[PDB]
Amino acid sequence: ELLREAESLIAKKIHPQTIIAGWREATKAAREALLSSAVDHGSDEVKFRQDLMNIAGTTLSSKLLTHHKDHFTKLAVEAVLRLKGSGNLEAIHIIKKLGGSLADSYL
Amino acid sequence: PGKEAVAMESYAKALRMLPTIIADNAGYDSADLVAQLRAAHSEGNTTAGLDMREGTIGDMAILGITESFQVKRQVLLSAAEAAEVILRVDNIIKAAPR
Amino acid sequence: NIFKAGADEERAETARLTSFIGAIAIGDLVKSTLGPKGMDKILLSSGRDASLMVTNDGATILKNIGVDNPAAKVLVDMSRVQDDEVGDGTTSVTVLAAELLREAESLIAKKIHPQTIIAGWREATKAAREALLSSAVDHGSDEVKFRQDLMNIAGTTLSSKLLTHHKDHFTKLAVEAVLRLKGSGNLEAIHIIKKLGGSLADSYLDEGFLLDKKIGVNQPKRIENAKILIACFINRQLIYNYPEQLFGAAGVMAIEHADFAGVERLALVEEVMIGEDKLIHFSGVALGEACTIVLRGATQQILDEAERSLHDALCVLAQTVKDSRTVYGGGCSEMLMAHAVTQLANRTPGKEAVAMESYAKALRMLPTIIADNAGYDSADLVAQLRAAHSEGNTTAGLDMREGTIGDMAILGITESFQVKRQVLLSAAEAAEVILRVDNIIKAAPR
Amino acid sequence: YQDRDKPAQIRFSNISAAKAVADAIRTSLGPKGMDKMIQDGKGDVTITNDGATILKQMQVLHPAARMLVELSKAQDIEAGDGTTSVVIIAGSLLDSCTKLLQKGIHPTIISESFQKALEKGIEILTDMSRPVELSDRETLLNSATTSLNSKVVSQYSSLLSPMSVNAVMKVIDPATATSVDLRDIKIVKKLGGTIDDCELVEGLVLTQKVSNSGITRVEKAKIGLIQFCLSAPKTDMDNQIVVSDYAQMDRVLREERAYILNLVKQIKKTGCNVLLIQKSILRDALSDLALHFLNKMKIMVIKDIEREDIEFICKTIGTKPVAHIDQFTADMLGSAELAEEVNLNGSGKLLKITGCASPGKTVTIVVRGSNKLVIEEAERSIHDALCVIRCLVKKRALIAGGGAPEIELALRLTEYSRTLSGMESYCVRAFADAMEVIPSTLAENAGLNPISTVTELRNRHAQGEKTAGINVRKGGISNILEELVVQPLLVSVSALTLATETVRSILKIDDVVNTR
Amino acid sequence: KDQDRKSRLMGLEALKSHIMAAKAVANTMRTSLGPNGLDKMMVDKDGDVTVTNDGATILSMMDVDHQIAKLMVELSKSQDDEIGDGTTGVVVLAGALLEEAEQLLDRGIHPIRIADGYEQAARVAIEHLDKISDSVLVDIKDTEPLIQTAKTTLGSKVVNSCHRQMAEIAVNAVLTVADMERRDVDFELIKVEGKVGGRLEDTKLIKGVIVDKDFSHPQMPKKVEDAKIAILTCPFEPPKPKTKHKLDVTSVEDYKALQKYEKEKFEEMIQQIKETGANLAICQWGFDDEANHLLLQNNLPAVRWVGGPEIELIAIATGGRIVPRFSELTAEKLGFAGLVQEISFGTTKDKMLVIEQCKNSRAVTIFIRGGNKMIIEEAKRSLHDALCVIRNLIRDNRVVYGGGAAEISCALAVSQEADKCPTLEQYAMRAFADALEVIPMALSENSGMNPIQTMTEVRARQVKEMNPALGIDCLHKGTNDMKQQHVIETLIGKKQQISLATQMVRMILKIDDIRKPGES
Amino acid sequence: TEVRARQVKEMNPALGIDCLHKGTNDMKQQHVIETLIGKKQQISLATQMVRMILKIDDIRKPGES
Repeated sequence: ELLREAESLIAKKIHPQTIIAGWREATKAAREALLSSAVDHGSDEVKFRQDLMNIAGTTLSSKLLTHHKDHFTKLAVEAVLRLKGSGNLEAIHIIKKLGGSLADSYL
Repeated sequence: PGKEAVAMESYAKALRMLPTIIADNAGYDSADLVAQLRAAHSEGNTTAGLDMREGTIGDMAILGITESFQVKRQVLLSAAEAAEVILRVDNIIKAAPR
Repeated sequence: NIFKAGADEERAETARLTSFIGAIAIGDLVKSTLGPKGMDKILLSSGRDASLMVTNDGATILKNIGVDNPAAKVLVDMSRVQDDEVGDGTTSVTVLAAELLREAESLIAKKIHPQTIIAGWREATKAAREALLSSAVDHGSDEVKFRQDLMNIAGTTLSSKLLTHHKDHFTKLAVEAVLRLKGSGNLEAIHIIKKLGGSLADSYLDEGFLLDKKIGVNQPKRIENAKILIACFINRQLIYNYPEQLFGAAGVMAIEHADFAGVERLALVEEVMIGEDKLIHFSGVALGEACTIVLRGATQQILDEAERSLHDALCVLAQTVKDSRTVYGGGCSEMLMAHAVTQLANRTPGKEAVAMESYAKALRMLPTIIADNAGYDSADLVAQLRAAHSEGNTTAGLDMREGTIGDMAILGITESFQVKRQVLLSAAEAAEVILRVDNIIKAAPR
Repeated sequence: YQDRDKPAQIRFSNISAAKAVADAIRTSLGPKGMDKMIQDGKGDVTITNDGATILKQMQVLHPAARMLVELSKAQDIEAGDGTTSVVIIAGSLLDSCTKLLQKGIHPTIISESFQKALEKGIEILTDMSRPVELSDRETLLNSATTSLNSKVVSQYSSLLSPMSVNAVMKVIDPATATSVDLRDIKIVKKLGGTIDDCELVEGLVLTQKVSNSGITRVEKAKIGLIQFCLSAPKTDMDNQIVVSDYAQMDRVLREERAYILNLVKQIKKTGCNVLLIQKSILRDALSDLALHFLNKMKIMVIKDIEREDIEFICKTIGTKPVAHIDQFTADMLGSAELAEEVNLNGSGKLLKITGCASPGKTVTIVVRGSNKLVIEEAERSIHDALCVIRCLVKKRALIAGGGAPEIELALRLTEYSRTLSGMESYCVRAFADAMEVIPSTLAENAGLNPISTVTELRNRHAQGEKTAGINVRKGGISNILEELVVQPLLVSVSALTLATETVRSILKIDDVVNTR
Repeated sequence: KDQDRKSRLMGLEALKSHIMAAKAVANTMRTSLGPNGLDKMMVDKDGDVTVTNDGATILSMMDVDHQIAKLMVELSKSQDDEIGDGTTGVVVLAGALLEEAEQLLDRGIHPIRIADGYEQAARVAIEHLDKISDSVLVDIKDTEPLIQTAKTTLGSKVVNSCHRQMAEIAVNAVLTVADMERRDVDFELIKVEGKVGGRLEDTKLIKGVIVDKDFSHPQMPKKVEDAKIAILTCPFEPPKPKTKHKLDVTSVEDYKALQKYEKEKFEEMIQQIKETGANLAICQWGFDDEANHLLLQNNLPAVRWVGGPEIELIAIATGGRIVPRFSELTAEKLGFAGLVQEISFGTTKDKMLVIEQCKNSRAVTIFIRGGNKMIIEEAKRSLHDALCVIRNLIRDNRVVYGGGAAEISCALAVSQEADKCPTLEQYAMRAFADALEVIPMALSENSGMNPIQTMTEVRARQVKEMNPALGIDCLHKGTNDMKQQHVIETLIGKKQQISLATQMVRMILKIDDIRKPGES
Repeated sequence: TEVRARQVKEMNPALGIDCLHKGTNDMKQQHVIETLIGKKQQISLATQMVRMILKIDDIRKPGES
């Protein structure tokens, strides 16, 4: 979409380098807007744990797990709270075995 | 300055196309939902968003929909950086196949 | 066998294109003439060679060109009304209306209904009209300041005209005529004499309502307490030498060969020689606020165009006396109205926002065309005015002299409020008619 | 850039049509200009090198190209010389504009820039010119004589040149007046005789005869101009004459004489002893019966006179036009001391009227010659003499030829552009390079190299002055000041003035609209 | 003869070709439905141009050579006499029923069976409208609410800026030319005129006749209060022909003789005016200076250069007769009126003859004023439907809620009743339901909303929320329930819409072959 | 042209172009300086290539038949 608009600007006798100067300035104001909108949780870990379920529900969208997405929001958030370290998922194993519904997934 | 103002609008216009495409794929009137979010955020209400379940606008804080900060930051940077490379190119040199 | 043998009908898909393509073409035709650096244009009728001419008047271009498209004929007729009624803004109306339809064609491409577009444009025209009302500046006192504003408005109307080179002399003629009037703005009391010889700078003036006609063969050069009887005797038809001596014996001034305007003008209003011709000079007449502007040129083509552009200035100047409000031109008013529309786009329903955004872009394209025709970087100047007006500074505009941005008040550029008002409304009303149209019907021509 | 809308195609369309007219007329510049062949549609063919005659016989249809044709006519009226040099200058400026427009420069910036070069250009030519005294008839004689040597007639210049010098100094106050009217000096010519036989008449001379009138002489005449035709009763509407018998037929003749005499009686009351009848062909301007009544009143018959010939009589004696006998009066009469028709061997039946005694400054030149061509070139040469002399009255100065003004103009304008800022630098440099087309064209016609000639002269002008120019008589570069090949200042100034205004006008054309 | 090159089209393909011709006229007009309807640009054959969204005016100027389309245009002549405003509702409903029929022809149903179902569904719908209707002036004749209905009608036109004044004159006009109890209002007695200048707020009611003709002289009395008006074909002067007199005067011997005979006829007839008792003398031709000089001395106003049909209307309005010659005058042939005034218009010299009655009349003319002729033209038709709106309410004050509320309620009744018809007409009844929805679904489309979402949302509101029908808020007002918005259409109109639509569909369905010989 | 006029009218010392959109011209303040041997060989190699190309008027290559 940025390049789709940049193609239109180049037709208006606008240089590519002048466009990059604007996008660089625009990327600064955009990041500043995210920080003012971001809301961390230094306390109330239950509120933080509730948010992690929303990250799982948003990330797991448009997948085959829509039938029992509410179950996988608990497993992925639960397994993450057990780690309490670096994001290396090598410590977190995954098992793929047939039989049973998606809601029967154990942890 | 003058010419940089037009380039910033295209950057904002590209970001506005993301909820447009999310609404179009869901079958809702993207022109109404996205233009209503623009009118909302322009005067307070910095928590409004799309409600694909009900098909309207709702408060993301109340409905319980959120995404990580590090993810959105990289999406903004990786897109602008990737678009910067393509926009900076003006000639392509193709070599002989081996 | 639905429509054959001359009778045609354009469906919604094609009529939507033909309606805009006809109107947008007339806008792109005469948009180059916009501004003081407007581009000329040749007019050459087919089949005859003597009809050659060159001009940069947006009104003169639309009057002579024929139009077969009905959508374009509406936009042209709405422009001729501005020329005959107001005398200024004929080109801005045609350009502002066409730029609105150009943007509207992009909106309907996005599946935006024409009725949804018209709703936004009606709300934008109110906010745009409110912007001029707040920024308008009247002058009840300080006639010197009010007189200076008439001089600035006269230069703006005379810009891109035949008299633009020596406008400093004509600004003193037109303003002095309207200043000497000081009351009802009837242009009938303002006669314009046209005589051969001399350059444009040699245009004289007379406050006693000088006439463009000579009378009799041997008439008295002075009459005290003359009683006027139009039909001192005045008649439109010529007075033969025999009844002249009968009036001469009675001491009656035998005025002959009057025109329709002469009977129309002399009813409500000494010998003088200007340009080697006997002229009728009045004095002490009842309601003697009238006057006359004496033009001078080498031929009649120079004097004809001199009367047209000068009469156009007297129209808006007379309107400036009836309404002392003034607004800054050079893209200040057009950009100020466009800013209020973008502010209104923050508080509005969904589809009306996208339609009102196009109304602002159509207003911003007016200074873009004034800068492009002058050769300056329009994308730099126009985008700079946005940042100017967005953060206070409701005076910035285009400086065609130096090619940059400057305060219109200091530079001395300003236009009447009623002119910019009618230009905004006539352009919106014109484009509103085209969107409401969706199917042109043509029956079998005879 | 996209460049969707392309109005620049009309600029290149007008520039190409304008440059085409200049490219044709370029080779015919100078005395050594290559002739050109023009063929009329009927079948006739002719050869000539006069650029003015070639443009008229081109049948130009494009609007922009017609502006160069009308431009050349403006130079003829104002200066009368340099007609071909103007169209060549305009064609090169527009050709130079084609390079600037490709660089992204607007026509308005190019138009305003060329005016600055024109403003500085007129200062360059005026500073390096040679002022002269207008009352000094020595400079005017050699100036027109040497210039007439470059014209067609090189032998009989010494006779016709001083006839024009005296004709202008007579009617124009020497070194006091700045404007001159060439129409105030009429030039009459008839077959027979030779160029040596000429007469600068202080009154007026016409060409028509006063026959069948037998007066032949009217002293102290109060000349009057009447346009209405004097004759028997005539009605354009449907009418019928009644005749009951031979008496009524003969009575109408007595009533026809009255209608002619009734209008003559009113003319007799004013004292008008000479009548100027305007030339008319739609009806009988003067019937046969009117002759004897005018002979009875001792009036000289002057009829079949042209309006331009009456225009010369208007300012000469101060006569006004009278469209009807009822408006005829005494105040609208001229004057004359002794009217007569002279019939010499070669001068023909000329109407010589002397002693006008009226406010006015006019003269007239009688000319004689064997063939029509011998007298034709005599009058053509008198015009160029009067034109070049008129250029000196308005601008009392001289300048060198051979394209030297164009080199000093092109040389110093390039130095002037270095001090300018903005787009005016390249726009003024392009104005300077365009002037070099003239001397390179003269060098080409003279067999020299077009580049090395102007390239050598640009150094001689940086070191020397405007005296360095192309000399076609010797076939090389020489000191033109010594060769006595000069032209007035108005030719070079009016050329840049009118040519630049046409280029600015053509540049401002965004598009053309076809009306109906 | 002329069988060669004869155009022909038969079979089931012809029925689908006829339906395609009707849909082209319906799709053209469905966009101009409602107050937010898109206008139509007309290019006259003589070079004139106009813009309007009137259904009747679109059909009148639409030059269609197809025969099926011409029949749909002929329906306007029968519909405008009853409804006037919504001729679009019949064409849109007719084209909708024909489009849905195309789905039934593919199923193998005969066209006559389709027409039999629509006629059965029309009686189901027409019966439903009689139930949900409501009255306004039941059992009492009143002027308060009746004026309010017309005020919403003119709002759909360009004259909306001055819609409040013309409604009162419309009620007094119809009530004057006819009584509400009589229930017989004639449009022939009603006339509408106008002239450029002024504004639409200067619309006035003249009980009588108005003609753009001036008095015989400005010195005539400007007020004829007495009810004695003579209407002759020739003026009270020496008789002249209709084209040119061409009097032959050879010399002064004939002048003094004919002038005496002429002057005698001047005094004889000018004095005959007071003999019969006539104060005003209206004449087809003008008067001479000798005549007006004698009329002034006698105080006898007279009108000059009155037109052909103008002389007829003055006799009808004033109750007189068109007197052929002065010898036939009598007390019975004098017209009646209460006040005759000459009304100019600013600086224009029109000076139309205004014949007032100074009491209730039987014929009334409507004078319109404005700054444009075409807006005055559209203003004239704006009252014609208002006359129908008033005439329809007078014939029956019962009415049904407009804005699409009636069509959506009938579609539910037609759908339920379709279950009770065990026959091939069942599919046509369901098609009648979907065709009824096209009118309200077209209003929401012309306003810029989602049609189907706004359609079905009002359906469930009509089934779940409440039993009274609810319309569509096409004007972007507060909400639905058009009863609050006071948008109410007549019951006779809706019945004629469904009736004329079913007739127009029946006529096109029973046609299965067109024949026409071509140029040989 | 604006920089060139500043090299004559404004001041005689050379001034460059502000391509990085810094404060102003006069690259001496911006500390943008190239080697003298660099510029001498730049226009020398460029001229030598132009002379080598201008002195070539025939590129003959046999074709495959």
